[PDB]
Amino acid sequence: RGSHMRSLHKELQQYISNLSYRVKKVSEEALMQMPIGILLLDEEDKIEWSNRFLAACFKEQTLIGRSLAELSEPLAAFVKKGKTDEEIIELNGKQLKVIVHRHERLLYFFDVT
Amino acid sequence: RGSHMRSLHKELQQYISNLSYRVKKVSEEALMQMPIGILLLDEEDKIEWSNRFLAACFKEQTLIGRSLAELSEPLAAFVKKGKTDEEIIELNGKQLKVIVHRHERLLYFFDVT
Repeated sequence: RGSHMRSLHKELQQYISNLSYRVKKVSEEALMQMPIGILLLDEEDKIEWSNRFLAACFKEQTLIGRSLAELSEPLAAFVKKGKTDEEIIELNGKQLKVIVHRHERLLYFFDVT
Repeated sequence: RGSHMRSLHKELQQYISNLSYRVKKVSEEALMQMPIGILLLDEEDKIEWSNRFLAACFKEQTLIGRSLAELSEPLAAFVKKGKTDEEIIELNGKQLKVIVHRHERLLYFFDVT
C-alpha cells in the first residue's frame, strides 16, 4: 500500500544510474565481483524492482509480486521488524544478503554465489 | 602495490556516479537511510578511496594511508583471507559492515550507526 520506491522517485532514479535499467545477463560489467542478484521493495514487503539474474539463479518464473514471506520465511519476520542491519543466509547454494537501515529507504537484498 | 582501484579505472569510475566525488557532509541526500561511512581499497590492504564521513564518526584525523590492520585488528585477518562475504562488527557505537566477493574488486566497508 505504501510504495516507497515510487514515493520519492529521485531516490531510486539516483541509485539506478551506474547500472543499466535493463538488468539482463549483466554482460555489460560481467559477474565476477559484483552481486549476482538484486531485490528492492517498499516499507511493508511488496517488491518493486529487482535484477532478473537473481530469479534465474533461484529457479523462479516471476519473483515480482511474490511478496516477501512467499519467497523466504526466515527473512519474512526480519522485513516485518527492521531491528537489525544486515544478514546473510544461504539459498540454492549462494548466500542471501539482506540489508536495511534507519528509514529503510535503501533496504535491499542481494545474492552471493 | 597492486592498486586494483586504479588498475581498471572504469570499475570505480562507474560506481562513483550516483554519489558526489566531494563526499563532504553528504547534505546532498542526507544521512537517514544511506551508509554513514564508505571505504574502498585494493587487493592487499591499502585503502584507495573513502568517504570522509566515516573518519569523522570514528574520531580520526586521516584514515587514508592507515592500511587496514592499523584501523581494526579483527577485520585485518579478514582482508588477508577473503573466505567469506560480509560481516558486521561494532565500533564507535555503530556497526562496521564489511563486504567482499570473488574478484573482490568491489570490496568495501560501511559504517552502520
